[PDB]
Amino acid sequence: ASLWEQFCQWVTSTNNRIYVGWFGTLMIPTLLTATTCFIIAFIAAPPVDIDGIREPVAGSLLYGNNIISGAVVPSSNAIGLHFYPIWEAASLDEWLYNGGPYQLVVFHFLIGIFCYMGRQWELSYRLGMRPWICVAYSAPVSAATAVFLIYPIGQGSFSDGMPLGISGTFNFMIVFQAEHNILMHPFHMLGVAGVFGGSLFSAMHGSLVTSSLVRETTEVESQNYGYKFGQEEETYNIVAAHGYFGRLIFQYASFNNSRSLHFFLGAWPVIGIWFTAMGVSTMAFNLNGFNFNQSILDSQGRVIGTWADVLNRANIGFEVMHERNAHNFPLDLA
Amino acid sequence: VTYPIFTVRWLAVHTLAVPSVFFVGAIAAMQFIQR
Amino acid sequence: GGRDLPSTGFAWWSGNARLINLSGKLLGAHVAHAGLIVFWAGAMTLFEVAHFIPEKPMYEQGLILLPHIATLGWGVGPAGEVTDIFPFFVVGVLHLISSAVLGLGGIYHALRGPEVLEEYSSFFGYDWKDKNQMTNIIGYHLILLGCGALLLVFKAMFFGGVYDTWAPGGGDVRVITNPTLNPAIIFGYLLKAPFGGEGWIISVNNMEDIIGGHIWIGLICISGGIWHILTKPFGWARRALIWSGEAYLSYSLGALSLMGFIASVFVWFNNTAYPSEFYGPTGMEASQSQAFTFLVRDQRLGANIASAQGPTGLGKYLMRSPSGEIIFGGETMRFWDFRGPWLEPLRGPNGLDLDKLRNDIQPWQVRRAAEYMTHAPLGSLNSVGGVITDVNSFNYVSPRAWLATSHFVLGFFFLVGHLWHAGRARAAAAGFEKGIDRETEPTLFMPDLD
Amino acid sequence: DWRVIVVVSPLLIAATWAAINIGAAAIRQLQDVL
Amino acid sequence: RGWFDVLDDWLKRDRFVFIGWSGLLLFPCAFMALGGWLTGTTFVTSWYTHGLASSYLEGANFLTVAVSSPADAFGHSLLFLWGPEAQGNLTRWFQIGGLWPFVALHGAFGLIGFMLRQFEISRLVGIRPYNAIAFSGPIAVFVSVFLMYPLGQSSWFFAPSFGVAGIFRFILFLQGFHNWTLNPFHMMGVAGILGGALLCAIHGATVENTLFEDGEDSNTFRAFEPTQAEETYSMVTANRFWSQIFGIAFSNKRWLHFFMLFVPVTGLWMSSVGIVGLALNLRAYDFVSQELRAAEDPEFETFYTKNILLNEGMRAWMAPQDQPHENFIFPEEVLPRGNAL
Amino acid sequence: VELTESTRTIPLDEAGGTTTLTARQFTNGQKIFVDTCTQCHLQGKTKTNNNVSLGLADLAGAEPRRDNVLALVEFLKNPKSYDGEDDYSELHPNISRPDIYPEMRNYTEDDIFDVAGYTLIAPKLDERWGGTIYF
Amino acid sequence: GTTGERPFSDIVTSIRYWVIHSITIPMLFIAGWLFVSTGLAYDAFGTPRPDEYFTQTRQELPILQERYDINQEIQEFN
Ligand code: CLA
Ligand code: CLA
Ligand code: CLA
Ligand code: CLA
Ligand SMILES: CC1=C(/C=C/C(C)=C/C=C/C(C)=C/C=C/C=C(C)/C=C/C=C(C)/C=C/C2=C(C)CCCC2(C)C)C(C)(C)CCC1
Ligand SMILES: CC1=C(/C=C/C(C)=C/C=C/C(C)=C/C=C/C=C(C)/C=C/C=C(C)/C=C/C2=C(C)CCCC2(C)C)C(C)(C)CCC1
Ligand SMILES: CC1=C(/C=C/C(C)=C/C=C/C(C)=C/C=C/C=C(C)/C=C/C=C(C)/C=C/C2=C(C)CCCC2(C)C)C(C)(C)CCC1
Ligand SMILES: CCCCCCCCCCCCO[C@@H]1O[C@H](CO)[C@@H](O[C@H]2O[C@H](CO)[C@@H](O)[C@H](O)[C@H]2O)[C@H](O)[C@H]1O
Ligand SMILES: CCCCCCCCCCCCO[C@@H]1O[C@H](CO)[C@@H](O[C@H]2O[C@H](CO)[C@@H](O)[C@H](O)[C@H]2O)[C@H](O)[C@H]1O
Ligand SMILES: [Ca+2]
Ligand SMILES: [Cl-]
Ligand SMILES: [Cl-]
Repeated sequence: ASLWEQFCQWVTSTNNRIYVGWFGTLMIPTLLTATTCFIIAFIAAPPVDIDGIREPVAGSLLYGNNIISGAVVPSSNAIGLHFYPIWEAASLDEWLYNGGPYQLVVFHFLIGIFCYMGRQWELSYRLGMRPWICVAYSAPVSAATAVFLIYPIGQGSFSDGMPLGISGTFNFMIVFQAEHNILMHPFHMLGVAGVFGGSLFSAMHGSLVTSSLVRETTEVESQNYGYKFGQEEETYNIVAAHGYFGRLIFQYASFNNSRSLHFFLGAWPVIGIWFTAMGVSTMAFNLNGFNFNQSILDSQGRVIGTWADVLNRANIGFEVMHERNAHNFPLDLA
Repeated sequence: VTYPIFTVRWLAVHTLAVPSVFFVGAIAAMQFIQR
Repeated sequence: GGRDLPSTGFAWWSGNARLINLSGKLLGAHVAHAGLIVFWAGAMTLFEVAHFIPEKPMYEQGLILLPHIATLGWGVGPAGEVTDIFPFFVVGVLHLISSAVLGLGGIYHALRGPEVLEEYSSFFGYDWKDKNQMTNIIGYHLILLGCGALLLVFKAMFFGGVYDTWAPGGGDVRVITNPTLNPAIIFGYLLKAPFGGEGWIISVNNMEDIIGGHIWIGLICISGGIWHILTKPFGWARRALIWSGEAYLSYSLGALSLMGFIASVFVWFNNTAYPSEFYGPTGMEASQSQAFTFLVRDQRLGANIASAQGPTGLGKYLMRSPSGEIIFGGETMRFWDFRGPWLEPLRGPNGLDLDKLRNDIQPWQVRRAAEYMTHAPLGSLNSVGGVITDVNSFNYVSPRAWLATSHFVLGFFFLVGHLWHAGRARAAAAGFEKGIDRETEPTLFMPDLD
Repeated sequence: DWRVIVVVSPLLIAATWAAINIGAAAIRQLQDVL
Repeated sequence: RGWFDVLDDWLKRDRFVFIGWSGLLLFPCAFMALGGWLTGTTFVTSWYTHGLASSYLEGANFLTVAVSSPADAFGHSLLFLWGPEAQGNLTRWFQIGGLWPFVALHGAFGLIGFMLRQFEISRLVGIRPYNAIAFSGPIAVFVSVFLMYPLGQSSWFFAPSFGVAGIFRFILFLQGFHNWTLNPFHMMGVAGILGGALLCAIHGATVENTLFEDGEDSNTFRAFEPTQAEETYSMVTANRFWSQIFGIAFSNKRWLHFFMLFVPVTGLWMSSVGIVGLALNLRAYDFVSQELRAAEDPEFETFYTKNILLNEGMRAWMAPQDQPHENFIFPEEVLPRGNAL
Repeated sequence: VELTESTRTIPLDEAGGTTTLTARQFTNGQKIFVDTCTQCHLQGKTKTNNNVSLGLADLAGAEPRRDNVLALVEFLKNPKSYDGEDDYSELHPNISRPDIYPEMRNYTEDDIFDVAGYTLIAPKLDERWGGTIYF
Repeated sequence: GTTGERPFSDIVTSIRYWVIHSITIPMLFIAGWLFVSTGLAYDAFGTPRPDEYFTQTRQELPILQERYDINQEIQEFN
C-alpha cells in the first residue's frame, strides 16, 4: 500500500531471481565493494610495506606477480590494529603503500559473509524451510573470521592476517606452524578429521547412491536422465545401499534412516571446521599446540629424540628465517 | 534362542579384544617405569 | 508433563526441551544449575587456595579466581603482595555452602515441586506469551543487576577499596573517593572506535572511570527494572520480535555471545580491571617490556639508543609512530598504544622521553620489565611456557591466555546457539520447524525463477 | 626364562577358567555340528 | 556339489562379519598391518634407524609414537624377516625397521583385499560397484605416497613413518625440500578435499532443512521409513533456495551424488600424480622468472620468494637431525637466519 | 648410561676442589631450577641478556670463574656483573634480598648448593646448553 | 534382521559371560603388565632400557650404516 510497504515486499520477495532480503541489503553493497577493490588491487596495487620496515612487498600482477604469487598484501605492521580507511591517508598513494586495500577488502568481506549467513536464514524463513543451513555455513564463516580478524586481533596487527593470495596463504600457514605448532594442536587435528572425513563421507554417500540407482535409462544415455526434477518417487534403493554397506563393515554400523544419515553428513565436517576455527582463534592468543620437545630423557639425563623433536627442528628452521629483517630483539613475542 | 556360542563373530571379536587388553595392560605398566 | 519421546515429541538428547512449558520443573533446572555455578566458584577457589604458594606471583600458578578477589582489594597490599590468605578461603567457603542450598532447592523444584506454577500463584506463574509477566521478570532481575553493580561501587568506595595498579607510590589497594559521574566520559567510552589506539571500552584505564561507570550502570539497571515492572512492550516491539520461550532464550544467547567476546578482548588488552600484578603482562606489555629491557641493557653497555639505526634503517630502540610519537622500535611498533604503570613515568608529551630514558629508569622498572618479558602470554597446550620452539622446562601459561581463549570459544559457540534457537523460534512461530507440508509446500505456488 | 613362565601363566589360567565354565555347552555344540 | 561350490557357499554365508573370497586376502593382511602398527608403536624403537624413541615403552605418547621407516643403509630392500639383513632374527628385524615394510606391504594387500571385498559384496547384493571405484582414490594415495615416493628416492627411510608426528614430519619435509604447496597437483588435491567436505556439509544441511513434514514429533528423525517410495525432502525447495542464494543449484539428484563421489576422488588422484612427480624430485619448486629478477633486483619481494627463504631455513636447520645417516655437520655460522633470531 | 657418580662429580672450588651431588641433591637442584630459574634460563640460556649465559664457557669466563659450586652459590648470594665490578643484587634474584625477590626467600643454603650443582651438571647432558636463543 | 548370532546385549548382560570374563579380562591385563614389568618386552623387541641408549664408550646415535651384517653392527653398538 504505502511506498515503504511496497519496498519491503520487494526486498523480501521470493520471486526475485536472486533473493535480496534485509541481510541482502547489507550483503550486496559490502560484497560488491570488497570484490571490486580486491580485483583492482590484485591486478594493479603497488607494493605494500607489510612488515612496517620500509620493505615493500609486491602483490599485484602488474608488479611482476603471477596468479599463484599474487596477493592483496596485509596492511603495515606500523598500523597495527588501527583503523586505516582511505580518508585517514594523506593521499591514495600513502594508503596503498601502507596496505589500506587489505583493510577495506577484509572488513567489507567479513560483513558480507555474516550477512550471507543471515540471508540464508532469511530465505529459509520466506520459503517455509527449517532454519539451520546457516548454522552449517557458520563453520566456514568462523574459519574465515579466525584467519582474517581474530588472529590479527590476538596478535595485535592486521599485518598478521592471512594475505589474500595463494602463495600468501602458504606463507601464512608456514609461519603459523613455526610459531604455534598448529599440526600438534588437537583442534587442528579435529579439523583434519573434519575435512578428511567429510570427503570420505561425501565419496561414500555419492558412491552408495550412485551404486543403488534404480534402472530408468538405457546403456546409451546418461543414467542422470533417469531422474526427473520434482519427481515424488525415490531415485535410488536405500535398502540395497544399506544391505551392501552393512555387509561391507557390519549391519549395525550402516545407516538405514536417510534423515539420520544426512544429519551425520552435515554434522561431521561442520563440527570439525568449528573446532579448527576455534583452534586458530585460540592460537591467536598464543595457546599453542602440544610441546613435547625433550620430553623423553634417558636415565643419565640425555634427551632422546622423538618425531616431535624433528618437527621442532623444522619449526625452528621456519622461525629463524621468517620476516628476516623485522626482529630486533631475541624473542618473537609480537 | 539357543544360539551357537562360538562363531566367526566370536573369533573376530576375540582376535581384536584379546591382544587389545594385553597391550592395554602393558601400557598401564609402562605408566610406572622410572628413568 | 511427559518424560519420553511418544508423549513429548522430543528425543532424550533434546530432553530439556520437554521443560519448555513446565514452569516449576524449569525453575528447578535453573536453580540447580545456578547451584552448579556457585559450587564451581567455591570449589575452584578452595582448590586455588590449597594450590597457592603466596610468595610466588598468582599468574605463575594457574590461578584465575584468586586474581578476581585480589583485584577487588581482598588479601593483597602494595604491588599485589598477598597479605592475608583467609579472605580468599572465605569467598570459596561461602560459595560452596550456598551452592549446597541452591542445589537443594533446584532438586526440590525439579523432582517434587509443582510441575507448573501458574495455577499455584500469579506472581511466580508465567506464560511465555504473557508479555507483561516477562517484562516483570526482566524488571526484577534488572533491579538485582543494578544492585550488584552498586555493590561493586560500595566495595570500592566504603569497604576498603579496590586494587589500583595506577596508584602513585606503587600499585596498591586504594579507596576511590572521586568516581567520575560525568556522563561525557562514561558514555564517550561507548563511542570510541573498537580499533587500535581507541579500544572501545577495553581502553578504560583508571578505577575512577570504572567505578563511575558502575554507578551509572547501577542507576540505569534499576530505573530500567522499574520501567519494565510498570509497563508492557510497545507496539513496535510487539511487531518486531518473536514472543516465545525459545525466542527469549535465543535473545539471551546472542547477548551472552557478545559478552563472551568482550570479556576475552578485555582480559587480553586491559591491564586496569585485570592488573598485571595478578594476571601477568598482556602480550603488548611483554613485547614492550622486551624492547625496554634491551634498550636498558644496551644503553648500559654504552649504546646511544636515540641515534642507533637498525638494519632496515629504522631506529633499533626508538622510532616514530605513524602519528609521530616516539615509541619502541622493532616489531613492537604495533604495540605503541600500550600503557602500563611501569612505562608511563618514562613517557613525555611526545612519547618516550630521551631525558627520562637516559637518567630516570629505576631498578624496579628494570626488574618489572624483565619479569613481564619472561612471562609473555605464550605457551603450549600442555603448559610449556615461552615460544613454541622452546624446550620443556618452563611450566607456565598466562591466565590471560586461558581466560581469553576460553571465553572467545564460549562466545563463538553461544553465537552458534543463538543462530540455532533464533532460527528455530522463528520457524516454530511460523509453524514449519517440523518440515515442509506436502499439501501446502510454499515453493509449489511460486512462479519459476527464469 | 622364568619371565616367560610368569607372563604365560595368566593366559593359561584364563584359558582353563573359560574352559571349565563353557566346556559342556562347547562340546555340545561341537558334537551337534559333527 | 563340488568342493569349490561348497567353499564358495561357506565363504558367502550371511553372518555378522561377511568373509567372501576377498576376505582370504583382506583379513589376514589387514590384521597383520594393524597388529604390526600396534606392536611397533607400543614396543619398538627407532634408535638404530633414526636415533629416535618411537614407542610407548620408551616414553612416547600417542602423538609421538610411530612405526618408523627403515634405516637408509638398506636402500629399497624389502627387509623380509628371513632376508639377508635380519636373517630370521626377530629382535634385529624389529631394530632395523623391518616392521615398516611389514606394515606397508600387508596394508597394500589389505587395501587390495578391501576393494576386492567392495566388488564382491556389490556383485552379491546386485548394485553397481561405484564404492570400489571411489575407494580407488585412497588406494592411489597410499600407493603414491607410501610406495612410489620412497621408491624414487634413495631408500624406504624417506617414506612417511606410520605415526602422527611421523606424518607431520613427512608433511613439513615435503614443504621444505619439495615446496609441495606450490605444486599444482597438490592444489587440485586440496581443492578436491575441501570441496568434498563442503559438499558433505552443504548436502547434509540442505537435506535436513528441506525435510517434508512426515511426522508429528519435533524429532524429525523418525518421520522416515527405509521402504518408503517417496523423497523425504523437497528437492524443488532446495533447488529454489540455492538458486536464489547462490545463483545456481542442483536440479538432478543423480548428478548431485555422482558429483559428491567425483570431487574428492579426483582430488586424491591429482595429488597422487603430484607425489609421483616428487618421487623423482620433479618439483614445482621455483618460478624462474621471479628468481632471476630477485637475483638482479634486490627490491623485488613477493610471497613466493619469502616462502623460498622459509624453505631454505627449514632444510638447513632440519637436515642434521632428520637425516642422521648422512652425518651432516653444519656449524652454527653456516645456518641461515634473520636478524636477532 | 646411568646418572653415574662421575656425572654428578663437579668442581667444588677454584683450588681444584671437587664434590659429587647425590641423586637426591641433583633432583632437588633440577626441581628448583625448573621452578625459579627456567623463567629466563631455559636450556642454560639467558633470555634477558644472552651475552651472559649459563654455559660452561660463559661460567668459566666470569670474574672470578663461576664454573665451580662455591662461586655459583656466592653469585646466588651476591650477584655481580660478569667482570665482577657491578653489584647486581637489585637486578638478579638472590637470597640476600628477600624483600624484592620473595620467590627465593624460602630457599636454604642446601637448596642453593643443589641448584648450583645442577647448573654445573646440566651442561654435560645437553650440547645445546648455553647456546643461542634460537638454537 | 539377525544374521543368526546371539545379540551382544544379551550375551554381555548374562551372568555366565561375567563369570568367565571377570577372570579372563583381568588376566590378560596383568599378563601385559607382567610382560612390561619383568623386562621381557625390552629383550624381546630389542628396545633400549633408559640406561642403555648410550654406553660408556658410545655417546652418539647408533645409526645403522651397513647393508647386510646388522647383527654385528648392533652388537658393536651395544
Ligand atoms: C543457556 C544456554 C542454552 C540453553 C538453556 C539451551 C537449551 C536447549 N537447547 Mg541449546 N545450544 C546452546 C545453548 C543453550 N541451549 C549453545 C551455546 C549451542 C551451540 C552448540 C546450542 C545448540 C543446540 C542444538 C543443536 C539443540 C539445542 C537444543 C536445546 C533444547 C534441548 C537441549 C537438551 O536437552 O540438552 C541435552 C544435552 C546433551 C545432549 C549433552 C550435550 C553435550 C555437549 C554436546 C558437549 C558438552 C561439552 C562441554 C564443554 C563439556 C566438555 C566435556 C569434556 C570433559 C569431555 C533446550 C531447551 C535442542 C533443541 O533445539 O530443542 C528444541 C537441539 O537440537 N541446542
Ligand atoms: C544442568 C544440567 C541439567 C539439569 C538441571 C536438568 C534438569 C532436568 N532435566 Mg535434564 N538433561 C541434561 C541436563 C540437565 N537436566 C543432559 C546433559 C541431558 C542429556 C543426557 C538431559 C536429558 C533429559 C531428558 C530426556 C529429560 C530431562 C528432564 C529434566 C527435568 C526432570 C528431572 C528428572 O525427573 O529426572 C530424574 C533423575 C533422578 C531422580 C536421578 C537423581 C537426580 C538428582 C537431582 C541427582 C542429584 C545428586 C546430587 C549430587 C545430590 C545432592 C543433593 C543435595 C544434598 C544437594 C529436570 C528439571 C526430564 C524432563 O524434561 O521432565 C519433563 C526428561 O525427560 N533431561
Ligand atoms: C530464583 C529462585 C527461586 C524462585 C523464583 C522460587 C520460587 C518458588 N519457590 Mg523456591 N527455593 C529456592 C529458589 C527459588 N524458588 C531455593 C534456592 C530453595 C532452597 C532453600 C527453595 C526451596 C523451596 C521450597 C521448600 C518451596 C519453595 C516454593 C516456591 C514457590 C512459592 C514461593 C513462595 O511464595 O514462598 C514464600 C516466599 C517468601 C516468603 C520470600 C522469601 C525470600 C527469601 C527466602 C529471603 C531472601 C531474600 C533475598 C534477600 C533476595 C535475594 C536473594 C539473594 C540470594 C541474592 C515459588 C514458585 C514452595 C512451593 O513450591 O509451594 C508448594 C515450597 O514449598 N522453594
Ligand atoms: C537485560 C536487560 C534488558 C532487556 C532484556 C530489555 C528488553 C526490552 N526492552 Mg529495555 N531497558 C533496559 C534493559 C533491558 N531491556 C534498561 C536498563 C533500560 C533503562 C535505560 C531500558 C529501557 C527501555 C525503554 C525506553 C524501552 C525498552 C523496551 C524493551 C523491549 C523491546 C526493546 C528492544 O527491542 O530491544 C532492542 C533495541 C532496538 C531494536 C533498537 C535498536 C538499537 C540500535 C539501533 C542497535 C545497535 C546496537 C549496537 C550494534 C550495539 C553497540 C553497543 C553500544 C555502542 C550502543 C524489550 C523486551 C521498549 C519497550 O517496549 O518498553 C516496554 C522500550 O520502549 N527498554
Ligand atoms: C536436576 C537434575 C540434575 C541436576 C542436578 C544438579 C544440577 C544438582 C546439584 C547440586 C549441587 C549444586 C550441590 C551441592 C552441594 C554442596 C555441598 C554438599 C557442600 C558442602 C560442604 C562442605 C562439606 C564443605 C566442607 C568444607 C569446609 C566447610 C571448608 C573446608 C573445606 C571443606 C570442603 C572440607 C541431573 C542433571 C543430575 C539429572 C537429573 C535431574
Ligand atoms: C560500567 C563501565 C562502564 C560503563 C559502561 C556503560 C555505561 C555501558 C553500557 C551499555 C549499553 C547501554 C548498551 C547497549 C546495548 C544495545 C544493544 C546490544 C542493542 C541492540 C539491538 C538489537 C538486538 C536489535 C535487534 C533488532 C534489530 C536489529 C532490528 C529489528 C528488531 C530486532 C530486535 C531483531 C565504562 C565503560 C564507562 C567504564 C568501565 C566499566
Ligand atoms: C608384529 C608382528 C606380528 C603381528 C602381531 C600381531 C598381528 C599382533 C598384534 C596385536 C594387536 C591387535 C594389539 C592391540 C592393541 C591395542 C591397544 C593398545 C588398544 C587401545 C586403545 C585405547 C587406548 C582406546 C581408548 C578409548 C578411546 C580413546 C575412545 C573411547 C574409549 C576407549 C577406552 C575405547 C607377527 C607376530 C605376526 C609377526 C612378527 C611381526
Ligand atoms: C602368504 C604368504 C606369507 C609368507 C610369510 C609367512 C611367514 C613366512 C615365514 C618364513 C620364515 C623363514 O624363516 C627361516 O626359516 C628357516 C628354516 O627354518 C631358518 O633356517 C634355519 O634352519 C635351517 C634348517 O633348519 C638352517 O639351514 C639355517 O641355517 C637356519 O637359519 C631361517 O633362519 C629363518 O629365517
Ligand atoms: C606379538 C609378537 C611379538 C613378537 C615376538 C616377540 C618375541 C621376540 C622373539 C625374540 C626371540 C629370541 O630372539 C633372538 O633372535 C632370533 C629369534 O628369531 C633367533 O635367531 C636365530 O634363529 C634364526 C631363525 O632360524 C636364524 O636367523 C639364526 O639361527 C639366529 O639368528 C635368536 O636365536 C634369538 O635369540
Ligand atoms: Ca619467576
Ligand atoms: Cl616470511
Ligand atoms: Cl623485535
